[PDB]
Amino acid sequence: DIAGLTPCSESAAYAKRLKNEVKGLNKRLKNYEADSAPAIALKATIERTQNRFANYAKAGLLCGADGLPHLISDPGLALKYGHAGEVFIPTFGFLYVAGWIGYVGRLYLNMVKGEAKPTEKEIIIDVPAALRLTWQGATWPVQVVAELRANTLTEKAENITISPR
Amino acid sequence: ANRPSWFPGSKFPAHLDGTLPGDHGFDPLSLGVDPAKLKWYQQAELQNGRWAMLGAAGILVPDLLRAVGMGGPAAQVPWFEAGKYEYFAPPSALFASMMFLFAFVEFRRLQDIRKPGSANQDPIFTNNKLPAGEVGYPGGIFDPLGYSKGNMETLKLKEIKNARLAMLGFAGFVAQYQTTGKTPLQNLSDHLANPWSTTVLSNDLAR
Amino acid sequence: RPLWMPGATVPAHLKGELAGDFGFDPLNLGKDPQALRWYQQAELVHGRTAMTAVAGILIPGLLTKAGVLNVPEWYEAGKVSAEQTGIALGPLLAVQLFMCGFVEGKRWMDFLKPGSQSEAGSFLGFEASFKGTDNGYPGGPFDPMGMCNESEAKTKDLKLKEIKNGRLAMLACLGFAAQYGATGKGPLDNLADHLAAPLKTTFVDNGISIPIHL
Amino acid sequence: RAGNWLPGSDAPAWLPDDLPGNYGFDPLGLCKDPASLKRFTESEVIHCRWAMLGAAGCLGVEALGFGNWYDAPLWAINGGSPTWFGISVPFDLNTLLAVEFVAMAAAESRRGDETDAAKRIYPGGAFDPLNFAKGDIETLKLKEIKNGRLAMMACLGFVAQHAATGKTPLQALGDHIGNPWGSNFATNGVSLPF
Ligand code: CLA
Ligand code: CLA
Ligand SMILES: CC1=C[C@H](O)CC(C)(C)[C@H]1/C=C/C(C)=C/C=C/C(C)=C/C=C/C=C(C)/C=C/C=C(C)/C=C/C1=C(C)C[C@H](O)CC1(C)C
Ligand SMILES: CC1=C[C@H](O)CC(C)(C)[C@H]1/C=C/C(C)=C/C=C/C(C)=C/C=C/C=C(C)/C=C/C=C(C)/C=C/C1=C(C)C[C@H](O)CC1(C)C
Ligand SMILES: CC1=C[C@H](O)CC(C)(C)[C@H]1/C=C/C(C)=C/C=C/C(C)=C/C=C/C=C(C)/C=C/C=C(C)/C=C/C1=C(C)C[C@H](O)CC1(C)C
Ligand SMILES: CC1=C(/C=C/C(C)=C\C=C\C(C)=C/C=C/C=C(C)\C=C\C=C(C)\C=C\C2=C(C)C[C@@H](O)CC2(C)C)C(C)(C)CCC1
Repeated sequence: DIAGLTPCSESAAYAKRLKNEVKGLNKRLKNYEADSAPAIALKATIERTQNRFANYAKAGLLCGADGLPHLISDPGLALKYGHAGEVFIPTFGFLYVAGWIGYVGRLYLNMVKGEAKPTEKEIIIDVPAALRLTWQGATWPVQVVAELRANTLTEKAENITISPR
Repeated sequence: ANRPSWFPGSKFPAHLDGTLPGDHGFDPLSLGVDPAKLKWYQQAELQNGRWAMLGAAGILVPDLLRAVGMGGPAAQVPWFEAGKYEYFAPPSALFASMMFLFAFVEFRRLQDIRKPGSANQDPIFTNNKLPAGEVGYPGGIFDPLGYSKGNMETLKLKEIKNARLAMLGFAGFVAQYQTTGKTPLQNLSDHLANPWSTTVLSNDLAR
Repeated sequence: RPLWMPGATVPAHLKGELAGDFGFDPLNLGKDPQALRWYQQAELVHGRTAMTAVAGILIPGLLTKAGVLNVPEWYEAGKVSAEQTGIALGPLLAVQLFMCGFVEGKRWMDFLKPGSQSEAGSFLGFEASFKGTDNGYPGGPFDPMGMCNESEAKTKDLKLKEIKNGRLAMLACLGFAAQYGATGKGPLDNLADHLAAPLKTTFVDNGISIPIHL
Repeated sequence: RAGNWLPGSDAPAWLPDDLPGNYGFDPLGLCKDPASLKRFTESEVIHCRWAMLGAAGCLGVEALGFGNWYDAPLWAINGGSPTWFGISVPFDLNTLLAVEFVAMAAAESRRGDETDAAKRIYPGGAFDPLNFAKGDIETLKLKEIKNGRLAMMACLGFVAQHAATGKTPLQALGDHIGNPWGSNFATNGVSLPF
């Protein structure tokens, strides 16, 4: 479907990639006694492989003739055809944590600004106050917008030093 | 040196000074601490009580007549079964009619809780009208036997006490029927037979 | 003043004034007066919506489980009603969006400019009613029986009852969704199963709340 | 005033005491604004007069026995014929709609075109051929509004009986008269829950 990308469940190459990859570990298991830690380990690698090479197909990961799962980026294609778990959903997840980290950082910076010598609280971080601002970034999107709709997120253009034109 | 206390040896709740009839100083959950609410809650005790006095005399009586046999097949119907018992109209029609009837009396009475002394007057007949009375005690036609002169105070402390007992009574009837599944007189007879083994504990343990 | 947690440090912008001001703004979200005002309206709307929804999921259910009605599960009624009414999802939703959009628009502008919907000439004959009293309290066409006009302390009681009941209903809706998401049953079913063996039927023993691999 | 909606209240004060039909019933306070006061007054009387005509037509046709109000607007769906007082009329759906629009447009427009406002409610003159408005007009207006309010409520009743009972208003009336305790809105199965 999509761009000639066959589902890995119906992808023969994906199946061969399993057969040949587990055979390559079931040939390294033979040169070891049945109970040796070497062999307990290679049997875990075979089980873990057989689980992954199935968790992927069960997730409906379309793969090409190569037999390697491919991802869909277009939101419409990903959503309309149930491929949202790939790229799409992950996208917001990173954005939330990314903005969380950035928002918490600016909260701390703007608190140490003013406070006595702000330059000595950047090298010797105030771990107490840094630990009181981390959770404040949980609802960062709510607070960030409230700052846009109040003109406090940015600085006035007549208070930022600029290089001579 | 004051009113009777629900538990002799305990202090009277500050809000409960004794002005209210039957003010035996009993508000552990401080439900009626708010004076404004104390006023509503007081009227609600009267109405809930008066209606339960009629409800208790509306269950014990039919069963009493049924037990004596004096009561007709209608009395032979247990109160918790009277609903299914047929009469002349289906259960729905009776409820709807009583609703319209209740709406007039209830709204007319409320006019008195909201503006005290503003409903005592026959709408159809301007000449007819109730005399001034405490919110909750209509008087006039509502007191045809004219007992509103002979010791109203102790006849009022007689009502609240009976009302409170009748309210606990209607609670017992439902609770006993909820567990025993029998009429109140049946449960009472079950007790007076073996009273030292038909206690709620023994019954619930057997359940 | 009662606080969400005894000994918790009251913020500063949460001075006992808003209904339910227990001094709970740990992440200082309502620091901005305007933000606090919008959040206040948002809370009331959320609580009122949840209260009128949990009443439509619990009440109808408790009566179905008592033989009075036959309403389907909240997580199945949608399809039942769709096949029952015959209206297509698309058309049904679109119409709702337009109607809700118009009423939200009027309330939205009333916040932007307080008591503005009562503009002379706007809504044919009714603009006056569209005045509003305080943030999330459009007294007048709403509250017809005038229960918020008795005293200045019955308002403050009836308003603490809306917020505490709302907050509870809002959490209740979240619970119902999570309960069905993990248990796979209706809310009453979950409560009944819990009361059966209370010490053996909890979120821990559901299999989804905590995916215990170790 | 003509009375009190809730004997013992006094809340309505914006309503003038001379307003015809002033029973002092404004629970949501919609008459506070004088412009809205005039508009609502005119709307009420108009609604009353129409409802009074509708009620007379809805039952009248049944009295004479030429059909019920609901059956009137159906022939056009089945492509039948219009028949007034039994006598046939040679028209159809679109032509009737067009003729109605133009007539109502030219008439209602002129009524609203009025500026005195009082005339918009009570025009008289050509609208007063018998000139019964020579005296006792102030109370005859109360009769017009009271009957009119009743007519509007009665019209809702006809629709509700047809919606739940389904039978015609006259038929439903006889059903209640014949079986009052048995037949009622309580036993229609729509008025009460579920
Ligand atoms: C980041 C840039 C970007 C790019 C390059 C594309 C590119 C594309 N998108 Mg898209 N999209 C984007 C962002 C982007 N999108 C975002 C941010 C959203 C969220 C709002 C969407 C939501 C979206 C939807 C819902 C759909 C697409 C679809 C498409 C494809 C055809 C639609 C079109 O003509 O133009 C681009 C269209 C949009 C950007 C959004 C409008 C939705 C389109 C116009 C509806 C078209 C439906 C129809 C089936 C498309 C025919 C494609 C053709 C091969 C048959 C196309 C390759 C369609 C698709 O192929 O999925 C099946 C489609 O249904 N996108
Ligand atoms: C509070 C910390 C913080 C924040 C909020 C930002 C924010 C931003 N940076 Mg930046 N940066 C930072 C630290 C930070 N930076 C540090 C420490 C360095 C030195 C390595 C840089 C070097 C840097 C460069 C070279 C550039 C940016 C750029 C940008 C902008 C592009 C957005 C982006 O993708 O981020 C980008 C972030 C990076 C590329 C690296 C920083 C990532 C670190 C890990 C985040 C800082 C975490 C901080 C230590 C937490 C402090 C918590 C406190 C309690 C101690 C953005 C507004 C770009 C820009 O200017 O856009 C126009 C760009 O060119 N940053
Ligand atoms: C005071 C206090 C204070 C603190 O703080 C806290 C606390 C302690 C909690 C409190 C207490 C409270 C209480 C106890 C209350 C109670 C109430 C009641 C029980 C009522 C009744 C109530 C009851 C009632 C009304 C009753 C009713 C009934 C009726 C109508 C009727 C019935 C019947 C009869 C006749 C018979 C038939 O065949 C059937 C019928 C018809 C069905
Ligand atoms: C304005 C107006 C006007 C004039 O004034 C008068 C009047 C008419 C009166 C008014 C009105 C008002 C209203 C509407 C109100 C409403 C209310 C509500 C509904 C509430 C709810 C409320 C609701 C709520 C709280 C809710 C609750 C719930 C809950 C807890 C739940 C729980 C649970 C969970 C989670 C889960 C599980 O599995 C089960 C359970 C365990 C069960
Ligand atoms: C005072 C107050 C105060 C506060 O604040 C608020 C509120 C409450 C809102 C207010 C109230 C109001 C009201 C009550 C209203 C009502 C209305 C109506 C019912 C109308 C009707 C209305 C109705 C009407 C017009 C009617 C109409 C009718 C017509 C034309 C006609 C019909 C017909 C007939 C002849 C027969 C044929 O075969 C068919 C047809 C052709 C179909
Ligand atoms: C749907 C989506 C994608 C679609 C992208 C498309 C079509 C357009 C994207 C436009 C984008 C991504 C960005 C435009 C940004 C423009 C501006 C002016 C925004 C700047 C953001 C700012 C200034 C915020 C900075 C932050 C503040 C102040 C505090 C903290 O939040 C931290 C921080 C630094 C984030 C694709 C690529 C398909 C992929 C799938 C997700």
